[PDB]
Amino acid sequence: LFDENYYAKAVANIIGEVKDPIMYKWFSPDQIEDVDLQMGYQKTVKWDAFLN
Amino acid sequence: ASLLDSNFVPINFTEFVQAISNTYKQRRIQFYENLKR
Amino acid sequence: INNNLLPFAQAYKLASSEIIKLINHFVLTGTVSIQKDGKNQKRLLPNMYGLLN
Amino acid sequence: INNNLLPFAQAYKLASSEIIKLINHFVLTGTVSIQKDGKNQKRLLPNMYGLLN
Amino acid sequence: YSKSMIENKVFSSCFKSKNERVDAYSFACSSYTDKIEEYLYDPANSFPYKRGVKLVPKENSIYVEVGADTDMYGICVDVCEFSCTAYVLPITNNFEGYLVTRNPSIKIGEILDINNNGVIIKAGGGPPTAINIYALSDSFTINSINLIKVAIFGNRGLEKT
Amino acid sequence: VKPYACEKWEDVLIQTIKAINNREDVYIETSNLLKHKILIYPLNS
Amino acid sequence: MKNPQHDASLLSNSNEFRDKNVEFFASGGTRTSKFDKLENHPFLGYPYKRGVKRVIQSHYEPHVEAGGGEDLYGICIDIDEFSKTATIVPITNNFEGYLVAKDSTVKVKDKLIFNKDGALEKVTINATALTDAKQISNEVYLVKVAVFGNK
Amino acid sequence: ALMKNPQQDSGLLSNSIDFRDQNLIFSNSGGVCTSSKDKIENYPAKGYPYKRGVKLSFGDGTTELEVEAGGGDDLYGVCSDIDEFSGMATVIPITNNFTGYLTLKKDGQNGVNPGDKLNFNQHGELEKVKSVNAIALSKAHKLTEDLFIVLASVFGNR
Amino acid sequence: ELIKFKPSKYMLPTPNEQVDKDSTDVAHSYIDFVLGGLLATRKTILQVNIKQS
Amino acid sequence: MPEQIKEEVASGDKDKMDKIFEKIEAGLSKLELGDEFSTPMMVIVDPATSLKL
Repeated sequence: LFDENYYAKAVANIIGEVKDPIMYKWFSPDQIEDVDLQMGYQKTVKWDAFLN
Repeated sequence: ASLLDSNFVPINFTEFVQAISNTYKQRRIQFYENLKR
Repeated sequence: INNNLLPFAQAYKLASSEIIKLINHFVLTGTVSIQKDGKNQKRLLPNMYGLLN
Repeated sequence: INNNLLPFAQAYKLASSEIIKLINHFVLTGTVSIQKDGKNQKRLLPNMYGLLN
Repeated sequence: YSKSMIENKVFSSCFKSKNERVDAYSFACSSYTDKIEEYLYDPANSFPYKRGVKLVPKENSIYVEVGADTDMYGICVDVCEFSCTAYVLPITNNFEGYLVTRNPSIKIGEILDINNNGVIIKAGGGPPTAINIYALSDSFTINSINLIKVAIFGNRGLEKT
Repeated sequence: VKPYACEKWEDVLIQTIKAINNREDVYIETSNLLKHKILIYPLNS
Repeated sequence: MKNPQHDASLLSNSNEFRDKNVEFFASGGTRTSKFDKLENHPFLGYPYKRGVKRVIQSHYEPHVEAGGGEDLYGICIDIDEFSKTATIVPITNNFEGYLVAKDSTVKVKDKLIFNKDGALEKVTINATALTDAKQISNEVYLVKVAVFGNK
Repeated sequence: ALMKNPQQDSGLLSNSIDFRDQNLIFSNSGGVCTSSKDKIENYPAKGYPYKRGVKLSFGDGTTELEVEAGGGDDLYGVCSDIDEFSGMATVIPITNNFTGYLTLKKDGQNGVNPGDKLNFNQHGELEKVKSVNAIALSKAHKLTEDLFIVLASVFGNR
Repeated sequence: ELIKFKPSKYMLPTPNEQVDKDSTDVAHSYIDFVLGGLLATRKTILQVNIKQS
Repeated sequence: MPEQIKEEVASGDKDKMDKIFEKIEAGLSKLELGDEFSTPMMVIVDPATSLKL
């Protein structure tokens, strides 16, 4: 792919020069978790237990 | 599959995008490792 | 989701967490109750005391 | 014989034959019942139909 | 109404007093060797969940409908709305759990009676009670439906006042 | 955390406990299981 | 007590297999089914082998104590002194066994009611006596009954 | 009649081709819809209390108690099966709900309809209506000129 | 346990495969990104606004 | 984010740090953390707020 896509090769070469986002300072490492989606909606289910 | 690995060679644009996402995740992990408060 | 039924592993994990919370409450206080008012306490045997009682 | 007790294999075979007869009747007619009159039908879910109904 | 009842924009906020939910597990104390039966219920007449029900033999099947203590067959403990099926604990078995009441102010230890709607009320209403029902806790409102913890153990020999 | 009546009641309490425990460590914890109760005890086995 | 623990100096001769089950320490029932419901409850006093009623009120959970009549809740068939608990068969479950009788007037074919002290007395009806009242010790009378509910 | 199984033999082979209305025989012991958590007892049998309400009957004292057909204020349970060789009757206590085919009194059997309240007579037969909660779930089915069976559900005492 | 960020793994900028080309020396490229994914429990964020008028 | 603790400082008290801190204390009291209160906290402010602080 790199032999054919000069733009992809340049993106891969210069991808490291972009600075990290500053929003990471506003969250703990455990608070962030990636998901696999581009556009749409996703449902999250939270389970709990109680004593009767 | 990460762009930070010099040995990695993508085959198609889908693999390139996956490598970009993995590189971003690794960079976030490194930033959180190096962060001091 | 409709029937509130879970796999055995998740159900056991949640139940164990709740029981650990109850054990911590008993250790700190010395009483066993599931109400916010602290009533309907389970009567306990003698020589069974917490830090507060 | 006096108590109408059978080996598990024979009992299972007879029960399976009866159940397959009921399944064939349901597939053909769209209703489930054990009466010749066709009454006392079991209520089924929507979008569950046979070739006759 | 229903039991499960919906997408949320945000999640809802100790272990104490977390059982006050309409869809909570009905049996406060369960036991194997408890007999549970399945019946059909009317999907447009009355929702039998957590209510006292009676057997109505219809021309197509035996249904369960909310009923009074005089002609009560048991207590409906759960419902499967997909199949519109009600699960009933017969009155011959003991019960200790949360049931639907219409009086928002009931104290602990009071004698209770089931009315025509399969609803817990105070036994002082006037109808002669025929079942042993006692309030194990104060009635609480979920915002609105009123619930109360009750213990039901068999029929009463002579109807009270 | 209210000012002592630039010193805090927590600081005064810590100093008082250090006066009696031979100036060892003093740990402060908050628990939602307690209501208008204060528990003080050593960590000696 | 159900099991009065006292040390002895000589062994007691126990070889006869008859008239050995009618005793105060014999807990449970003569005939029991696997599908019988048993509930453990905190108790006050000593309601062992007696009709138990549920008393509801620092607030504590409801307990059980010796009683009967319109307040009858169950029958106590076993007791644990260390945990201060009692095993109870609810009134909705039939029971067959030896229970405490008020006096020796109870005989076979007698309908019996649980009194305010949890003892069975002749005449709603609660039990049918199967044997005559037998004096285990002093004024303690045990009668075999088959509980069926309340009339 | 007096036997759960047909006393006489048969000269024909069953077709076994249909599946509808084949449970009306008198030999259909037990309940139509039974739970695994049902308490079942056994007792010595006095007479033939099969498919009838059973009450306790005692003797002088030399022999153990037994069960006989009956009802009313002395009703103890419902008999669902009988082992003839051992003379034993299977009893479901009145504290345990039962649903099945029971003998119906041959007096006004046509008036019995689903939803009609029933009660046990002095001979253990169900009759249209006191102290026992029993509800008919079907109509009377005639097996003999004097034998009628009805599907009923008994769920305790009133 | 109270606030969780669950962004799409394509949230950060990503080049697009399509490139606009013509007979001149100027080309065009596209960058894609994804927004959304913040989740929080009720009554856990304090937002204070100081009105200026 | 909806269903959170919103506090508003009036325009007359736009420069009153005492009033701003009173509103902050009210919001902190209205905060609900439950059993997860033992956690680090994060505060984000604007340059004017920092200058006042």
